[PDB]
Amino acid sequence: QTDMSRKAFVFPKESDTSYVSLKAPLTKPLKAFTVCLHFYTELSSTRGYSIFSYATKRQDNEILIFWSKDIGYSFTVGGSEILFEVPEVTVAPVHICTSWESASGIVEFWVDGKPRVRKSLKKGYTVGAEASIILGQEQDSFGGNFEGSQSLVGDIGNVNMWDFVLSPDEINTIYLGGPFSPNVLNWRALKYEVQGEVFTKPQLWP
Amino acid sequence: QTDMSRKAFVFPKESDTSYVSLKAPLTKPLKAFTVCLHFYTELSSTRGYSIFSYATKRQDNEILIFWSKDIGYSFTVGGSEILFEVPEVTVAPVHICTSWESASGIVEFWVDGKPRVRKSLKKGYTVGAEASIILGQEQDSFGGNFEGSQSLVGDIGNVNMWDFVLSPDEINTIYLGGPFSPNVLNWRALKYEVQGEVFTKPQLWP
Amino acid sequence: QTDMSRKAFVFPKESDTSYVSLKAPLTKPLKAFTVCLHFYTELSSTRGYSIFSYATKRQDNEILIFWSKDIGYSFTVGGSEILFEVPEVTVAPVHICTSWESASGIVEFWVDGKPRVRKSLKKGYTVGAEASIILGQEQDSFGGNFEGSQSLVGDIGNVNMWDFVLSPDEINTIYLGGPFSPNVLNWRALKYEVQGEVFTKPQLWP
Amino acid sequence: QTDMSRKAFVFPKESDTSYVSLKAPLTKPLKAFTVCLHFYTELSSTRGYSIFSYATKRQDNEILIFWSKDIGYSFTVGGSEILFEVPEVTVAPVHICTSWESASGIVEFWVDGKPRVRKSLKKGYTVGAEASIILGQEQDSFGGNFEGSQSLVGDIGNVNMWDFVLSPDEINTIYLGGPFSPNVLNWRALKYEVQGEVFTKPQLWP
Amino acid sequence: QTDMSRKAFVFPKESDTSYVSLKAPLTKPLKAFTVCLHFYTELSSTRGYSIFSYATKRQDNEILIFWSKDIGYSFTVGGSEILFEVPEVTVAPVHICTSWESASGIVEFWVDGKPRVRKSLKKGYTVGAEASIILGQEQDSFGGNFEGSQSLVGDIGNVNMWDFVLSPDEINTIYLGGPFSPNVLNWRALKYEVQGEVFTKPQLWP
Amino acid sequence: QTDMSRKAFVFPKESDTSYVSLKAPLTKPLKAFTVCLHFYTELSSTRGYSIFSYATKRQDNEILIFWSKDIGYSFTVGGSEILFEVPEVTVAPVHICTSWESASGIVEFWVDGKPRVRKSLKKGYTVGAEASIILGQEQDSFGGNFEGSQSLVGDIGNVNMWDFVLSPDEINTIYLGGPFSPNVLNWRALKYEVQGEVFTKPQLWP
Amino acid sequence: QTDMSRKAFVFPKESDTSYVSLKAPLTKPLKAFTVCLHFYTELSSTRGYSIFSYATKRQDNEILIFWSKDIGYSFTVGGSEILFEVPEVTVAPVHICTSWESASGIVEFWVDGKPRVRKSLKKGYTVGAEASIILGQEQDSFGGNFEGSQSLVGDIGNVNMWDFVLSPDEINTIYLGGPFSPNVLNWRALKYEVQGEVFTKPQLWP
Amino acid sequence: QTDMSRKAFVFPKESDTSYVSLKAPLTKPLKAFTVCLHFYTELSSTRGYSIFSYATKRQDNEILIFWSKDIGYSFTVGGSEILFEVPEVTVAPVHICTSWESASGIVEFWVDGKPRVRKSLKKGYTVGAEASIILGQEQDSFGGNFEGSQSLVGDIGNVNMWDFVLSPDEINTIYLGGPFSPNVLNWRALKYEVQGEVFTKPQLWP
Amino acid sequence: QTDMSRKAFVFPKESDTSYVSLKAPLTKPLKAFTVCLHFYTELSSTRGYSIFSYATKRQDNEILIFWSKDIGYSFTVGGSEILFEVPEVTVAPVHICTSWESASGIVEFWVDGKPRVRKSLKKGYTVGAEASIILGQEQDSFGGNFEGSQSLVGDIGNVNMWDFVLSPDEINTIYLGGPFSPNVLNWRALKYEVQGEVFTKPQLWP
Ligand SMILES: [Ca+2]
Ligand SMILES: [Ca+2]
Ligand SMILES: [Ca+2]
Ligand SMILES: [Ca+2]
Ligand SMILES: [Ca+2]
Ligand SMILES: [Ca+2]
Ligand SMILES: [Ca+2]
Ligand SMILES: [Ca+2]
Ligand SMILES: [Ca+2]
Ligand SMILES: [Ca+2]
Ligand SMILES: [Ca+2]
Ligand SMILES: [Ca+2]
Ligand SMILES: [Ca+2]
Ligand SMILES: [Ca+2]
Ligand SMILES: [Ca+2]
Ligand SMILES: [Ca+2]
Ligand SMILES: [Ca+2]
Ligand SMILES: [Ca+2]
Repeated sequence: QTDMSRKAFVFPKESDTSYVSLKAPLTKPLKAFTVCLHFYTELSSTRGYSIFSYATKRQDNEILIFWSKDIGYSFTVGGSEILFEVPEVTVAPVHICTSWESASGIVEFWVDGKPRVRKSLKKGYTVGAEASIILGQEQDSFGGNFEGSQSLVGDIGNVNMWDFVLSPDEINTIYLGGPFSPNVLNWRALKYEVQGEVFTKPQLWP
Repeated sequence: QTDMSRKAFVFPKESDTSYVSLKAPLTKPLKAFTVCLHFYTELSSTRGYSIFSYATKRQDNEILIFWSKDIGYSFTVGGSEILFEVPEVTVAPVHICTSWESASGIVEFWVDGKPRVRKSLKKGYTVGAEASIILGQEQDSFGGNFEGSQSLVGDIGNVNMWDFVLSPDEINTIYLGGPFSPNVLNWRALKYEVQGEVFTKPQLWP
Repeated sequence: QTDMSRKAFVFPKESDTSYVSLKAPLTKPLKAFTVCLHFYTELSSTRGYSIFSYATKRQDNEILIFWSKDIGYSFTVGGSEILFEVPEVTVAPVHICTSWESASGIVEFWVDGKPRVRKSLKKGYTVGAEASIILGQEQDSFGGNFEGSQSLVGDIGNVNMWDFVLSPDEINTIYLGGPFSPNVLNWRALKYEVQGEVFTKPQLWP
Repeated sequence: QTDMSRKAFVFPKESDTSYVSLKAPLTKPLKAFTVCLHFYTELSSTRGYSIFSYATKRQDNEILIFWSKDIGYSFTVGGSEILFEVPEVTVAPVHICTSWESASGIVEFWVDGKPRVRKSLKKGYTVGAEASIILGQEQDSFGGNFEGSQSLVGDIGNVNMWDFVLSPDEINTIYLGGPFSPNVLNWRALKYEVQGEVFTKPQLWP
Repeated sequence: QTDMSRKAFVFPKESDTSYVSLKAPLTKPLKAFTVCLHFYTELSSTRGYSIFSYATKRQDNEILIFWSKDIGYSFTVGGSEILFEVPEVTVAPVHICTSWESASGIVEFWVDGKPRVRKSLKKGYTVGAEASIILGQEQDSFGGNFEGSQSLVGDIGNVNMWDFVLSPDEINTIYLGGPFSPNVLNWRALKYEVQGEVFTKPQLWP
Repeated sequence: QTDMSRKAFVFPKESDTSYVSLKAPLTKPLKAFTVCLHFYTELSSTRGYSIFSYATKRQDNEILIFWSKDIGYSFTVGGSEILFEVPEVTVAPVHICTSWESASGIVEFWVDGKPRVRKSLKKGYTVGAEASIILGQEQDSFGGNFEGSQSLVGDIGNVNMWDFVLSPDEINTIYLGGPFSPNVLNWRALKYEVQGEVFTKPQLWP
Repeated sequence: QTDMSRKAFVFPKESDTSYVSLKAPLTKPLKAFTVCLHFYTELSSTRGYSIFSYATKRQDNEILIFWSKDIGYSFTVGGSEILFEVPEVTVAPVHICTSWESASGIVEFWVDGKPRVRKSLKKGYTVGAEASIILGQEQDSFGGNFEGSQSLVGDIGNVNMWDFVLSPDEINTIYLGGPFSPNVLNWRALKYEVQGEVFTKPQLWP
Repeated sequence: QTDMSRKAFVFPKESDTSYVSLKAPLTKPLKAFTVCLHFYTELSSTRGYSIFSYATKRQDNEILIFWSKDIGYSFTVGGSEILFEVPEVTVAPVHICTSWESASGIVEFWVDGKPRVRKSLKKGYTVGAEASIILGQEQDSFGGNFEGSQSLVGDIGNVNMWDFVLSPDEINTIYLGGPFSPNVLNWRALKYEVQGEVFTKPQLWP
Repeated sequence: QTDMSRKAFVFPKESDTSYVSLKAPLTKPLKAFTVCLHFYTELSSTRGYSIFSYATKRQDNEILIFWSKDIGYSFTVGGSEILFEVPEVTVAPVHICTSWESASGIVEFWVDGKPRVRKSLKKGYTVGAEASIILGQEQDSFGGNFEGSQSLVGDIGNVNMWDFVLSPDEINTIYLGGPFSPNVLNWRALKYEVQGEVFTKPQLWP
């Protein structure tokens, strides 16, 4: 487990080969989760891109966070998709947190510390534990079949995951940088494998 | 009775069946009132929605606070309506307080701590005591006849009601989160009944 | 009827002449009652004081709520007395309710929404209907013989009286603020007479 | 003398009936004046309205402060007009102070503490002392000939008048709140008569 | 007139010479007032200090707010004094408001948004308008005769004064930082002169 | 069976004759049990009192939960005593659960949802099924020989009994009042007999 | 291998014969370790007790965690002792982690997620791996010479051991119960042997 | 430059030889500064210790932050001292910030985000740039003459220095851990030398 | 070597002859660099201009920073170009820092302390040490062939160059003006030669 504090993966070219695969000690199938990350890309006005790709062997889009061009953030669980439309997008680094819960299907999407309206997705589902988590690519088989037109170009980091819905006050601390302890995926205790053109650099954002 | 402090009702799907009914053991009919609430919805650019629906057996729109698409807040008492145009609407949680006084018919509207101009409505009327108070739906009968195209989708909370017109100083206190004692409807002491897909969650707003 | 909402009687000096007399439209003898009031004084560590003095021509302490120095609340009906010991007192406004029922002699005493243990007093007694109800003084005859060392110095308000025992849920709504209608003594519809140095001011408490 | 402090006149419906007439003690003719007031209305996008209408039997527009649609503040003295163009107008309470000095004809117009450029009007004129001062209406005769399309709808208050030009420092105190003593017309010592549907309510602005 | 917003006067050493003199062009003598301020000092356990000194040529203690060691706040008008005993005192900035009304003599005292019990002082008195208002020192003559053993050491700011008794709602607004307009002494519109070692610094309190 | 839900037995006087006897549908001898209740009394600092008195014809203290002054909860099974000492006691309603298992003699004691340390008592013993269960008194014969100095004065309710050790999770749901189904003694299906001055009143605790 | 998840060893009586012996699948002598556990006991105010006794055939206090009465946690490695003093003790379940590194000799001690100051012990030592690990007793030979005056009475569980110093992040995840993999001694894969009066019960603590 | 982020120096034993020497790229003499650090020690109950020692060849205590037993923090500049008395000290990590300004001599002292009252020290002085900055020891000559009785035993970290007084908002960001850029001494870009028995470890505090 | 602190080269006319030539005492070929500068120009609306032209004998655009009209900053290394689109412009002094690194080709570009996204250029290239560095012109031979339509009109200063990629923290200090030491090209130790109409004046930007 490597401490990635202050460091980001840099995907500086559009390619289908550059990815990092993140390994989770996930012994339990998820009835709920939170995932937070920073990313920074100019693609938003050019095309869509994968922000966070989680696949199980049953389902290649088991959790996917996707920027869809001229629409905004696609969020999907279990192949069902919900849109958090963003009309005005700016070239600045952006922090997101996204939370889903099976018991209600309530999705919380948060951008730069501001909540979106809570929406319903995949009530009663469960996310499988045996999963491939990939940054930089959108995967259509378990660990592969990326499309370069869906790759990330630029930076991603502070990828942190919990198997529970963070409260709003917790997510506020995350955005401010208060202390927290992720229990599914910890940027401060990252297990990862790097493939292709990916560089680790000091994070650009504060 | 339940202390809903820091909690909101989440209405995460469009439906004709999700609602909460709030009980007031109100004895005297209302010659005046104030109602204050937080709500959060993205619908404001899509369609109209009921924020706060108070009906009596004579009158289904006995007090109704309604967002009307491309206009703003619609306020009606005893079935008569006045409008507070909102030319720019922005996706953020909004606090509103509204007061009506029979003796003058003056309606007061405050949004996020700012008053609208005092308008006149239903001078000399009296609001019936035997009431059905419904959140998340607009009712066209005493306890029913909802239209799904008028449901609230999103959050409503801090619902407080007084049988008198609050002064501006009091309303400033409410918005700042000073202490107060609502004497008709009280979030700290709420008696309510839930139907359909409705969930109690930590409030998104401070 | 005068609506005393948000107003309190202020007794800002020690005297034996400042009092207010409250006129009850009461003619049936009380087989039970609840009396609730809010009050605020600095005397509690200095000396005892009358909170609520109800006298009948046969009995000057027919209902008396009395603070007794370094003891607590003294509650007495028909001259008999019981104590609700209070080992620590804090300088904040205090709201009390107390209920007595002849059919059981059970006294309930409630301070700031917390019940005291139920105690037995004057089972089968009756409280006279023709009463002199006085605030600010303790009376040893029908409307007179006040002692300045027993006067309330400070504020008293929200004085409500019922000829029946309120349930705990009702007492909770009294404390928190919700709707209620007293049928013996109503703050919203008070009949009172002021004598001496007494002022009506905005209540300090919410 | 009536203290209207913290109170406003409310004109909640369009009519020619609703007006209030203010009585100045003024004996001397005015060689200079300042008039300051708070008003709040949503009409500014819809039609013109009279803000302040000092009239004399010789001259119905002896001093008139008038909102002209899509133009701004019409300021006229002795029937001669000047405009302070306002290209962007926003629905919020607005404080104005206006000064006229005969010895130079200089008009100072101030809005929310910002000066407009000084303009020349009626140099060497004199404003008649025997005057009818009306709020809520524009008068074309010494006490009448109102027109509904010129009536104020909304709130007006803090109407103070001096027979001299306040300095910028003084006007800054008027806007921010400090101590001042008007000698022609004092809101804290006002003589007025109400006609029609006009109400006195707590001012919405600080 | 300086906008002292977010600034405080810092009195960092004991002296008989560091003071600021606050200028009010007050014409009417005061039948009532409210004064509110923040201050911060460690002296409270060591010795008494003047918080707010208002003197006339007739009366050096016309308004004085004083800390008395091991007693608490001393409030005096016209030389007559009342105490608001503070048995536990903590090393933090403290906001106070205090109100006096001649007509009743009622003194209100508020500390960090909690009211003290209303007390009586100098009923029927009138506070002189020609006044010397000094922060940091205690006057024994008009503008002079300071005692270093009574000087404030530390910070004072947000000094606002009204010539009327603020309601509890208003004071709650003040303490919460709601908008308000002081009509005697305005921190946003302060005219003052500084003598000796006194500095303007960013306020330590929110 | 009477549904005692929301009701408590009230023992408002010290007496040797006020008691209720609860009838158990028990048939097997108890090799284990759990007993849970709320009670409320002021005696704790004044004298001991019997909380729960279970006697078989062989053994008057076959299960006894007893408060002993200056010590705490006496728990006895088969006549043998262990103490869960309580140095700091506060006058508030207290919930307890206590469990015993013959297979190990482990006693679990729980106060207000917090476990005491597990202690050992009467391993291999058997509790008789023919039992007089009495609330309000300590019985020294099968159903009698009460003592005034050991009577409960105050309120006892939610008396539930299981013939097995509840897990911590179950006891947590009991403390939260969740769905639970007792099978030796059931408040929601209570067979009982009332003797002397005992009253049924709404429970004071939530 | 037994998964002891949610279970604790209960030592419910004082004895010198009740112990559980834990078998470590280890051969490498330890240059560093971390040990974590929950325990719950009332002894702390009565006497000291062994929490964790690790003995090699040369050294019976090779690692020992010992509560020292009125002092606190004794920690000793290779027979050298350090104390982490705890002046006041609450009767509650307590989680501790302690780490030692030979290279620096730094001892970390953590109670309920709060670190003690790092201290030095046995720099350059090495702990033998051919070790007997006993819970419930202090051992003065490789498997015996227990003293009942040093036995644990109560509960001990979640006993996990690493041959490396856990980071503060990892320890936070232990205390929060996140995922972790012990490599010397694992509660989820415990190999153990029970002697005397010891029971396996559901853990009382979360 | 070494990024010490999340690392602390550990001084686990008392010695007169363990220190870290910090080098500032500072060439202009300081007219103002801010010093912020975390430290963690148990010595505070037991003896005094140096926290931060800044010497110039003319002046061994040109800046000294010192804990003096029973007194509290000693802050000295140019060899003059002021005390920030601390009556009760608890064993927890403490963050401090301290500021000095020549022009006023105002010292700000901040503990765990709470400001002390501003004090005066060395008005008009200046601090030399030819300086030796040592952690862990108190120095009485430019680089040496330590005392073991004044050494820090424990952890020190997050040492940042500015040549200007940080505003209260800035210091609040430092305490919260918002982004900041030092310009004299920078933990993220630290130039230091380690001497004696000292270790670098992950910081125990968040 | 001249200390140019607070000074700037002023190019007050368009010409093909005004330039200043900067000499780097550089011996190693540059595997990486950072260049930071301030410039101020009106040209941005009107035509492109050379900000910083670095040419080796092989390559007249070995490093060039160029404003390209309507596009933004052209950055080119070894004659290959990447664009940082700037769709909105303000006529103000602008600080840029740009870094390149052969080992990845990653270019960083920073404007007024805000990073652009990292882009790849000239991976594995090497930049010749023996170069002419010209401010005010674009150079198409080694030291000449300037085009007036590409000259800088206005101000250039604070030109600092490093042969390594500054971290974000460092670049932040550069923008804030924290202390730094450039090892290729140092404004505070500049070797330069001036040709044509160029002046040195106090820098307009702070
Ligand atoms: Ca795909
Ligand atoms: Ca896919
Ligand atoms: Ca309807
Ligand atoms: Ca409808
Ligand atoms: Ca009496
Ligand atoms: Ca008496
Ligand atoms: Ca007209
Ligand atoms: Ca006219
Ligand atoms: Ca004096
Ligand atoms: Ca004096
Ligand atoms: Ca007995
Ligand atoms: Ca017995
Ligand atoms: Ca041993
Ligand atoms: Ca031993
Ligand atoms: Ca020294
Ligand atoms: Ca020394
Ligand atoms: Ca070229
Ligand atoms: Ca060219």
